[PDB]
Amino acid sequence: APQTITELCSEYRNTQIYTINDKILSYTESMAGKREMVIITFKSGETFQVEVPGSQHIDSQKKAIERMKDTLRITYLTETKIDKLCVWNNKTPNSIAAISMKN
Amino acid sequence: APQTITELCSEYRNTQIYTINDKILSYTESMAGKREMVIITFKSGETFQVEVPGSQHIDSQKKAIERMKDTLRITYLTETKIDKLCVWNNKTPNSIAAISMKN
Amino acid sequence: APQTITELCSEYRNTQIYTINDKILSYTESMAGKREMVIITFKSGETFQVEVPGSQHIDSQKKAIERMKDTLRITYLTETKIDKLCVWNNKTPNSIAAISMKN
Amino acid sequence: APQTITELCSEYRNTQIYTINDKILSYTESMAGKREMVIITFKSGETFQVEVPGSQHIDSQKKAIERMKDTLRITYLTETKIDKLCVWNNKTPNSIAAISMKN
Amino acid sequence: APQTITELCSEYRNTQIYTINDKILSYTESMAGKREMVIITFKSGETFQVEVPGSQHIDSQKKAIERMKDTLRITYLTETKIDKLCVWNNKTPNSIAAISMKN
Ligand SMILES: O=c1[nH]n(CCc2ccccc2)c(=O)c2cc(O[C@H]3O[C@H](CO)[C@H](O)[C@H](O)[C@H]3O)ccc12
Ligand SMILES: O=c1[nH]n(CCc2ccccc2)c(=O)c2cc(O[C@H]3O[C@H](CO)[C@H](O)[C@H](O)[C@H]3O)ccc12
Ligand SMILES: OC[C@H]1O[C@H](O)[C@H](O)[C@@H](O)[C@H]1O
Ligand SMILES: OC[C@H]1O[C@H](O)[C@H](O)[C@@H](O)[C@H]1O
Ligand SMILES: OC[C@H]1O[C@H](O)[C@H](O)[C@@H](O)[C@H]1O
Repeated sequence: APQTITELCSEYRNTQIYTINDKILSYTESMAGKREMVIITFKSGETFQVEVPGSQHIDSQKKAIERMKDTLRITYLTETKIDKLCVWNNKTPNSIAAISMKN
Repeated sequence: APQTITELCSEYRNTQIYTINDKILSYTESMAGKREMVIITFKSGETFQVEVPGSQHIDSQKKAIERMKDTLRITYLTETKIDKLCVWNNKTPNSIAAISMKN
Repeated sequence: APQTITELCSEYRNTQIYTINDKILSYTESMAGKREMVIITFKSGETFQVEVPGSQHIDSQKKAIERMKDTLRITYLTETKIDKLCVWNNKTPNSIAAISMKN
Repeated sequence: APQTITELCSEYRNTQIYTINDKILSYTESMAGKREMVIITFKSGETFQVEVPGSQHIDSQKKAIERMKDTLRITYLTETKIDKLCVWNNKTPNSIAAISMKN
Repeated sequence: APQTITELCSEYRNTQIYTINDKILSYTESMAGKREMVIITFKSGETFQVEVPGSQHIDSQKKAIERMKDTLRITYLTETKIDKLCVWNNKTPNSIAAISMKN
């Protein structure tokens, strides 16, 4: 298995690592039909989403998607610094594949 | 996908954005039959609800409804400021569709 | 939908509102067979329970019962002030139907 | 329904109350096959477990077992004082049936 | 049942105890397909993973796997010192079987 978020990120196509090194500026969450998602933004202006579960996801990712959203909420509420984000860049806003927190 | 609560709120009928810029004043939770819901109010007295799951909700919203309630509870407890709320105004109290929080 | 806990409480038989205005004094949780419940007490001596799931509950209440217990534990741990409790008084201890929190 | 931990503990055979009046000293959690459990210790020298779910448990105890482990973890992390523990004395280490915390 | 993490760990093949006595330096979580996992690292340079649920795991471990990840995230956020880790050394990074934390 990969040992860092970057090794993991590189195993997928259409992804890139954004080094954030900052807490989340804003947290947005929706329970509206077909837009069950979360959006985060940083002081930098960067904006990312955890996509609505869809046909592209396998069963195993379903539980992971709910965990990622749980993680973003608590990270935001605790003003925890995010290290890096591995995101899919073929989506607007870019989609979160993985996250690392340090410091 | 939409990248802000405003973009998201613009995709639905019967909705509007309320700029709260304040923490939740009170949190109310019910497990009473047919009233399994949450109600929050702000200092202004303005009140909102997360609706009891019903026919107007599609399957993907089931987990989202539960998450929204988890979110309101923890934001109340942490005295976290709510920035805006996208709500359906065809319900009383107005019904929460999305929420944003900012630091 | 009702706008306050008192409004909600009035829709049911065998209920009453207790104005608490205090943090929880003790929290008790049991996983013993047929006694899977939670009991809380206040400096006032007032004791309340979240009942063991049973035939008196409809499907929609199963998740609500679990959430209420989650709320009481975190409310206790954070020393969060409870405003009111809507309880069924046809049980001993009085059974929790809804709770409101405000400082 | 019982109103106190002592009251509840008394309804069962092979159980007894331990007055802890202390925070948990150490917390252990295992996901090893057939040993999916939690072990806690106190400066007193006492060790206790939340048993691996098994044939001795009824269905209604399933969610309760998972809740108890959630409780012990957060109790440990917040250095919350435990009042009493109701345990089955017919297991080694003693098995937790109910817990109480007081302010 | 075992009373300490070392006893427990010894009940399995391909395991060993890593003594940490330090908080988690970084927390990494992935929702990427087939890589739904968590990786943690320490200032020592040691790196560990909670494996993607797989054919080696029995059902009782599935729920336990999700708990371990919940535990690692909150331990990280609270900067709680970890005492020991029982890990499977036939995986890279080594795989977490159990954790222990002490006051
Ligand atoms: O057959 C195996 N038995 N045990 C004993 C308990 C158990 C587990 C599963 C089924 C029945 C009984 C094992 O502990 C065990 C471990 C083992 O290791 C693989 O799985 C673990 C995760 O449990 C981890 O992924 C290791 O790296 C794997 O080798 C294989 C077979 C086992
Ligand atoms: O066929 C694909 N394979 N992988 C490798 C792991 C995997 C995933 C699903 C099935 C079998 C193996 C992919 O990672 C992958 C990704 C992919 O991208 C879409 O889905 C992701 C979310 O997983 C994200 O939404 C992207 O924006 C999408 O393009 C497509 C096919 C893949
Ligand atoms: O999905 C929730 C949403 O459902 C319908 O669209 C209703 O008009 C709204 O008030 C709200 O209940
Ligand atoms: O839904 C729970 C509720 O069910 C009935 O209404 C009972 O009379 C109450 O005591 C309470 O248990
Ligand atoms: O329900 C749990 C309980 O089951 C039986 O009663 C056993 O004797 C106890 O040791 C305990 O395991």
